Amino acid sequence: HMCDAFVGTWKLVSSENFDDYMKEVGVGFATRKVAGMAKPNMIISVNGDVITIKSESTFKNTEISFILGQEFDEVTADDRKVKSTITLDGGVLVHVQKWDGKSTTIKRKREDDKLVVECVMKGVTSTRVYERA
Ligand SMILES: Nc1nc2ccc(F)cc2s1
Repeated sequence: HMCDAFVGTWKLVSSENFDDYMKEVGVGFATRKVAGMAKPNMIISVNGDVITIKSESTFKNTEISFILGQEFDEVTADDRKVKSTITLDGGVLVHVQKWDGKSTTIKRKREDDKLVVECVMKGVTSTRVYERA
């Protein structure tokens, strides 16, 4: 019942500072422009200990499945090959990606009827808000 409140189909409704976050990550111009336009749907489901987060947009379809605390390979939407670990910390899903000696953390939490996604790369934060589809 660990992630019950995250389960469902979610649609992006707002984004702040995402271009600056992507710059900090190292995303190139053309990908930042196209990816910044996208309004992904995120589909979250749980089956036993396995959590799946699928994202569908006009830019890319991506999918991760994982067990909390157990590192996995992820190819990100911007084509980074990263090593990811996702844990629950006080009800917040905390997703750390490591690649090329770099690190970024993505936190997902329920706030009212929203699912709020905070993406941090060094000093730069972007906030992306999803509502139920
Ligand atoms: N499947 C996905 N499409 C996008 C589009 C933009 C983005 F920032 C993340 C994702 S994941």
